[PDB]
Amino acid sequence: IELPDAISDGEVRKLVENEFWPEFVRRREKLDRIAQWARGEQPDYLIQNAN
Amino acid sequence: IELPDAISDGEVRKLVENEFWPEFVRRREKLDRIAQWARGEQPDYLIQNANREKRALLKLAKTPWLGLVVTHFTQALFVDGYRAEGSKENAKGPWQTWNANKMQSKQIAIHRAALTYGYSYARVLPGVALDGANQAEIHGVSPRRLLALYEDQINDEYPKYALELANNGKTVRLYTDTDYYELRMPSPGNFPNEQVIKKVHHGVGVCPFVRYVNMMDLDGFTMGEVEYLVPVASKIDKTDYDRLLAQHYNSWK
Amino acid sequence: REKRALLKLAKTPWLGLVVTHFTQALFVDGYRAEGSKENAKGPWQTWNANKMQSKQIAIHRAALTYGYSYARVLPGVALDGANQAEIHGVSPRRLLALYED
Amino acid sequence: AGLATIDELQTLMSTVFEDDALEQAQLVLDIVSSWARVVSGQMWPDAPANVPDDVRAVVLQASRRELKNPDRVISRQMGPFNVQYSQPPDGFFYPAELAILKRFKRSGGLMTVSTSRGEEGRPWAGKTAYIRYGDGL
Amino acid sequence: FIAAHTQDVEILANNAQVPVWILNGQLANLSADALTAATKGTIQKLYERQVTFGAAHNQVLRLAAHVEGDTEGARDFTASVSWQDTSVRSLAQAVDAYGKA
Amino acid sequence: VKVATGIDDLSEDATPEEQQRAKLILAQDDILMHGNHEAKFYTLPETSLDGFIAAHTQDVEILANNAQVPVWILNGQLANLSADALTAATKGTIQKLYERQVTFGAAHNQVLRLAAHVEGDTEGARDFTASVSWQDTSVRSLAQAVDAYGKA
Amino acid sequence: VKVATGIDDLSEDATPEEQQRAKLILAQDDILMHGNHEAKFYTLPETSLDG
Amino acid sequence: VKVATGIDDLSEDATPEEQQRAKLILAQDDILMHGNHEAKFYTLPETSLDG
Repeated sequence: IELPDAISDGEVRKLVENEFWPEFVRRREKLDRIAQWARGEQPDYLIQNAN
Repeated sequence: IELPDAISDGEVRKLVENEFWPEFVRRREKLDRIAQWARGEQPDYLIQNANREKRALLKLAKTPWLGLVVTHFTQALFVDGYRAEGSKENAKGPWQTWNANKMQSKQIAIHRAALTYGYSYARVLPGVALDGANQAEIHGVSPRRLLALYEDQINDEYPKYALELANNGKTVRLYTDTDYYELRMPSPGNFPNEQVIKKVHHGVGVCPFVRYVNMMDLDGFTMGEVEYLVPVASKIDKTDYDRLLAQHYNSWK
Repeated sequence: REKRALLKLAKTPWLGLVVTHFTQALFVDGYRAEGSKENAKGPWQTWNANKMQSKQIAIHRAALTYGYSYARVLPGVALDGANQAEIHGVSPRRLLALYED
Repeated sequence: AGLATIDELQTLMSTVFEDDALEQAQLVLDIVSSWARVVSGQMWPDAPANVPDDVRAVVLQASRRELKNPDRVISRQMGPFNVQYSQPPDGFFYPAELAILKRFKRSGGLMTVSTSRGEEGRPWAGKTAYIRYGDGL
Repeated sequence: FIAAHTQDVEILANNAQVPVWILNGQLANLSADALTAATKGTIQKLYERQVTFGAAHNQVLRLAAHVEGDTEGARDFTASVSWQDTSVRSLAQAVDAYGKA
Repeated sequence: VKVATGIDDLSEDATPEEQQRAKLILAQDDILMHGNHEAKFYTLPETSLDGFIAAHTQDVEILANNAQVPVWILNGQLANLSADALTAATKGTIQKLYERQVTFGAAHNQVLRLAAHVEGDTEGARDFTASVSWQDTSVRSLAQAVDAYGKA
Repeated sequence: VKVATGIDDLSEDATPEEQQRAKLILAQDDILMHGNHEAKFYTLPETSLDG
Repeated sequence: VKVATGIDDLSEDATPEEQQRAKLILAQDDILMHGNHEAKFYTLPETSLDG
């Protein structure tokens, strides 16, 4: 995740589509888990489905 | 771990790669264990793997008590002024330096590091303010990113040589009394010979790191609030785990 | 190895707590002559220049732990010159002092 | 693969099995060996080689009981001759013989069954939403 | 199990010199003197930490003064940082005492 | 759980669907009877549920202490505490709020300095001494606060 | 400690390794049963821990 | 003290050394069992320690 010294007007699309957006999604998944934990949906350490 | 009297510009790479970095990693492993203990992951004196139903109960019983202790002792330590002897006014220079570096908030991090790992460092390097003149910059340094070496641990104010790891982990800087050398580190422990050791003369006069000792001891034991109270926190966690097992397996008729 | 872990769990630093409790209360705030409200300039400047406000804690801890402790007073020179002795607390584990009485 | 050889049975009973009496005796020995293997829980690979002495004795006694009294009678009269036997064992082995066969069990015969509540268990829950900030080691 | 957990948390609070009600239980109604006695250990530990970290802070600030010239500030070892009050006392009692003083 | 043993089984004639649950009337006045003298009627005891309540109280206390939140906010009730005892009991929460105030105030001052720099205001942008002011977070009665401040 | 006596021993067919622990499901709704009428199920008391 | 009577004695095959302590797993979920219906499991009370 090395930060380029300067982003050109033509490199913006490639940088966003390759380096920035996947990292944003990676952080967004965990942040969404944290957000849903704060709304009363605490993690289930013990699941007993099919009852 | 004998300290050389002086480090030459050509011996920096060999010294860092052979003597300093392995010791830094050796200390870093233990400091990482201490850090993860303070975040609620207390050591497991009794492991019962290959169940996955009691393991979840054990993870349920783990509570960050040591982190609570560190936070409680951190919230009460705040510096409000720097006054001379017999004066009601703050010293203009030192207090302006304290405020310009936003030390009101960074003192919290310094105190947390000192209370957790038993010691912490602050780096005072020369710099220039917005108006010019001369304004030093103070940056708190975690013990997990600095290896400070003292010729006398108990009775020294500044180290002889300090190996500093960048907050991004990409560069390693070795500090001396008057100069510091910056090395490019792509991989942990990998110092390519192709890179040129950049030399910067800070001119502070000594090693610019000041150590914040949690406990003063004549035997050199830098003791932290976390590793000192690990057995008690683990005992509480084990009692909670026993209660969890009892109410999970023997709670109903 | 299963009761040994329990035994290591049951060990608590009570004696360290006692020593810490007695150390935190012992602090020196001044050195005054007989019948004087002012600190003696020389001895108190020597006390402050050696950072004894913090090293007295270590000296007291060593004395309360091992039953005794030492402080070494050797000649030295200050930043301005003249004569300024340096006081360094010495642990009993690093000093063997011999007395005729 | 009987636990005791037919020669030992012949020596114990002081008889010689011939024609159909040999196949019946061999079948009885194999049957008693299967009972002993199931009760003791030890499946002896080499049945006559490494079998213990007391296991052989138990097998021989049970085989003799089954061969001499297959129908498990209590008394038997024919003219002036009368014989009254003791109570036959529940299966093939008396309680003492069952105790001897069970000596290979561990912890004095105590066995524990582990129970569960059907909950799978996710110890990694709570650590999933974790982002690494720092150098990275 | 509940009683054992309460005892263990009390042990942890006592060994960490943290007030018990911070970790478990509740603070019973205590007068000013009883409250001062109950929090004396935590306040003394905070004062020792203040002494050590204040020595470190003064070292940092003297080094910073030395970096930016300021020859007087660099060699001024008498100056020291000032920490905010850590005493747990009600506003009314503190104001009454200081006004009477 | 009411339990019956030794009753006449094979009843209800191969128990069907379509209701067929006569729902034997067992009210306060009814006397349950069985002809067979070998039949036994008894009940199975039930769980106390008090240990669960105590455990829940302990767990919520643990959560309140670890979050530095006052206990009465999460569970239980606040006992009658004097001014000093109340100040000591809420010291942790107030100190945590103060630390949050320090950090968020540094961030707010950064935001306001950037805003001043955006709109010109060269003096405001470089004024790192100015800081935001937070409203009081102390839990003290009006009478005590006014008396203390008037005496001061 | 839940204790069972008089149960059908010799079961599990020479109890093996490789899991084989079916982990009999005993939840709040399950009723534990045994065919043999001579079997006895009881529990052993536990230490008080108050002393 | 957990007490067992009427169990199958003569077991452990002339109880050896070199570990040989299988350490029967008796956790909160385990149900202790014995095939013999004459076996009895009970506990011996402990001293109060309050006096």
